[PDB]
Amino acid sequence: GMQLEDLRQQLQQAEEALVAKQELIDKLKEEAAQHAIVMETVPVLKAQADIYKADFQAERHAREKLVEKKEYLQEQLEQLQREFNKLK
Amino acid sequence: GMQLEDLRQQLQQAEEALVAKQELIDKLKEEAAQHAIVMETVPVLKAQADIYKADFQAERHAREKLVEKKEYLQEQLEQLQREFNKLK
Amino acid sequence: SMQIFVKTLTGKTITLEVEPSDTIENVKAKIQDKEGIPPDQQRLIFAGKQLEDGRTLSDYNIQKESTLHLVLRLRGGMQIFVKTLTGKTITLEVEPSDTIENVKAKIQDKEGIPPDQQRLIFAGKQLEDGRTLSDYNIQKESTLHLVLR
Amino acid sequence: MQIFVKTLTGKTITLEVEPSDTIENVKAKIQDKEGIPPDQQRLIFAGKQLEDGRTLSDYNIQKESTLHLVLRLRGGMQIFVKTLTGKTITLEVEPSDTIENVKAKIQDKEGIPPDQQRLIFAGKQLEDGRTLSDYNIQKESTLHLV
Repeated sequence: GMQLEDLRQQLQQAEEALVAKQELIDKLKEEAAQHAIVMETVPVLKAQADIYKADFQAERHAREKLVEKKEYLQEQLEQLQREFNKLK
Repeated sequence: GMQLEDLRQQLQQAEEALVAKQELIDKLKEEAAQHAIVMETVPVLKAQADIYKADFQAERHAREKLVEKKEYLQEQLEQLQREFNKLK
Repeated sequence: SMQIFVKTLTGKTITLEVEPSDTIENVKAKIQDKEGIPPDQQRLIFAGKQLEDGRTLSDYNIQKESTLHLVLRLRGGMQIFVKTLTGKTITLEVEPSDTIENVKAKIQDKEGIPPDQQRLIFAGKQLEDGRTLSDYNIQKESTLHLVLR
Repeated sequence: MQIFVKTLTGKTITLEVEPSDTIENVKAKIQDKEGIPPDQQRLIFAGKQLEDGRTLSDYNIQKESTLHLVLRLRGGMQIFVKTLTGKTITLEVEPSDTIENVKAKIQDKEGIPPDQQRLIFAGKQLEDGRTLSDYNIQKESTLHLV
């Protein structure tokens, strides 16, 4: 008898639970997509490190080559400074 | 008589639907928490761009410092010559 | 005849009108055309990956309203130097097609001196705002002289 | 307490400390454990770079705290060894490094066995037992290799 009111009360309650858990889902998606787009910043931030490392390396090389030349030019001011004093 | 059965097929359908809704909730949560771990590392990556850049600038000014000396000696080495090429 | 977004890590989005057939290098050109950033100082990234100047947009699966990331190099390509009348020597980042205005601007970005107060010299000859670097055959690692106008 | 320290690529080491400790002491404790020079280390907590002067208390860092470590591309002091050909290589150093360590570093980059290296810094033949600072070797100083 009362059966077709006892299964009408659980249905309301379940229909309501389903709406809620579909609303939490909807919140969780909006959130995920915001994440995905900040997440997209990590491959790039890692890439930024590498290219920065590289840029520094070109600069060190370039510095060295100016140390090579300053040393070579002083090295060839060795094979001359020996003469100038050794002979008068 | 079909009024009984349209409720419990509608109740059973909705309780089934609660199961899938939950699965999708749990997955979407563990995913947001994993993504969270990765997001905790971007403050460091950011700092690393700053460290690298600063390290690069140190190489630059050092580079400049030696370009500076090099320009001075080669300017004086044309001062030492002028009289060396007259007293001989 | 699509269009795309270009975004640095420092914020600031810009839009470019592009073609699926355009090359990555073609874009850099555009990214320079409006942003004033030399192609040799930009590294573009789509789908986690640095994009090669060689290939096209099409190649990399890039449809309308795609966001391309752009990292800025600290150091690009060709550097020259500028010695102040005190010995203070600085370096600039340039290209052969850079104008003297487009050089006086960077002087100021470091020294803080308005371009109208700057007299640049390259071995005895005064440089002119209108002409370009290549016009005065200034090559890499070459040094310039800054005296006040 | 026992805080944690880890790099952006594996290696979480562990380090027994007390809160009154400065950052410089920590960076030194990492040198003994990791063999990394202090001035090459850059440490991070709560998104911020910590400074030698301030202590662990000052930074509100307690036990099991994970400290983020980024390596510099260079320490502060570096020198050059002019190889027998004139090829000048650059080296990263502290005024505490013994000449042996300096050779080891040259062996690393160059592959010259240490027993076959001879190092002179503007006259004065340098020995394995001494430190760069002993010979009053500055940053930007250049050594010659025989």
